[PDB]
Amino acid sequence: IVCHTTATSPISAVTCPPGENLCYRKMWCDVFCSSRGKVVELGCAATCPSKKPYEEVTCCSTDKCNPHPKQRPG
Amino acid sequence: KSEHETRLEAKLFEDYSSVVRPVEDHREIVQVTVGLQLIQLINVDEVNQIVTTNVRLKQQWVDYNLKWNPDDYGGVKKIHIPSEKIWRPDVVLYNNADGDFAIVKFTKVLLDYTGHITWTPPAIFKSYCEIIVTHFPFDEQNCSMKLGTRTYDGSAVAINPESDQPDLSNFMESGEWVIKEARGWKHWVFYSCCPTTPYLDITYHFVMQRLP
Ligand SMILES: *[C@@H]1O[C@H](CO)[C@@H](O[C@@H]2O[C@H](CO)[C@@H](O[C@@H]3O[C@H](CO[C@H]4O[C@H](CO[C@H]5O[C@H](CO)[C@@H](O)[C@H](O)[C@@H]5O[C@H]5O[C@H](CO)[C@@H](O)[C@H](O)[C@@H]5O)[C@@H](O)[C@H](O[C@H]5O[C@H](CO)[C@@H](O)[C@H](O)[C@@H]5O)[C@@H]4O)[C@@H](O)[C@H](O[C@H]4O[C@H](CO)[C@@H](O)[C@H](O)[C@@H]4O[C@H]4O[C@H](CO)[C@@H](O)[C@H](O)[C@@H]4O[C@H]4O[C@H](CO)[C@@H](O)[C@H](O)[C@@H]4O)[C@@H]3O)[C@H](O)[C@H]2NC(C)=O)[C@H](O)[C@H]1NC(C)=O
Repeated sequence: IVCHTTATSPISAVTCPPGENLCYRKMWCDVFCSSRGKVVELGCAATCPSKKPYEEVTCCSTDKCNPHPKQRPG
Repeated sequence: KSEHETRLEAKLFEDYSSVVRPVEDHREIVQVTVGLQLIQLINVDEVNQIVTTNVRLKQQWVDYNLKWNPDDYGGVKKIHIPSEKIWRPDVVLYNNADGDFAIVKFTKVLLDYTGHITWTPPAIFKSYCEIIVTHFPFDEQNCSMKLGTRTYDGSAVAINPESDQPDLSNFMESGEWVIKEARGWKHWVFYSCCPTTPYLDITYHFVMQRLP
């Protein structure tokens, strides 16, 4: 499975490693939310990352299904 | 001396703008060297796990429009000027426990004839600390301070750590706590507003431990 990742700048797509079969997207507000919007974290995962009261995490199993919120998935 | 310094200051600011980045061409990314200096832990709130610290944030960058020739001003090669008069990157602490931004004092900057600026404003930071619950007793906490430009993103201004470790050469130790480890890490962070341009931050952290 190919996943988008914020581990690189610019954001890139990578073949997720053995064991990591899900692509995920985490977003949350920090002090700059009102102007820059939520922080965006994208990557690979074996299992969906725990969500917090202030975290928004979504998981999926299709190629590049976790794009930056402003870009089309796939 | 003072006669020439007064002269060059008027010259430098007769047609200066602190609103635009000090680069000759807007394509250029301003390079800012950032170095956190820890001065003293002044308050420890163990119930909320918040520590208040006195610091100084050393910042260095070159201002294209603030150059001159020492020979034209009696050999003067450096001068001190109010930080409020020049463009600044607006580096801010943004994980301030109480308030949403720390207390700072805009002190004077050191400017040399090459346009190189050295600014070391003092500040009072309030940081949340994470208890290191690995070993007993759990008398160790990890406090962090995240710094980054308030408005500019990575394609306009780049902040680079002056060193991998904060400067503790002027740190006044406590009689009850010791800083066991301290380091700064630079990150490239993406926000929902902007899919292509990352925002930069340097996060410094220090692990402090209660003395027996
Ligand atoms: C107390 O609390 C503290 C606060 O919470 C806490 O601090 C945290 O500490 C940890 C360390 O313990 C920190 O983790 C490190 O973070 C580093 C920085 O991370 C950012 O940058 C990377 C890299 O980005 C560059 O590179 C990519 C490509 O790789 C580019 O696409 C980028 O554009 C960018 O490029 C520039 O920089 C490059 C240099 O790195 C240049 O080459 C290049 O030209 C450009 O100039 C990003 O990937 C990170 O993204 C991730 O995190 C963000 C948000 O944080 C997420 O949004 C995102 O999704 C990602 O998850 C981030 O932006 C990391 O570089 C560093 O990584 C190394 O270590 C880890 C684990 O040890 C490895 O997995 C990783 O592979 C790296 O390994 C190298 O280095 C280690 C040494 O540590 C070696 O052992 C290893 O062999 C390897 O060495 C090789 O590379 C070295 C250079 O990297 C080189 O020196 C060697 O010679 C060799 O070649 C690591 O993850 C963390 O950031 C702190 N967090 C905070 C908030 O501060 C602290 O731990 C707590 N303390 C305690 C005790 O509890």
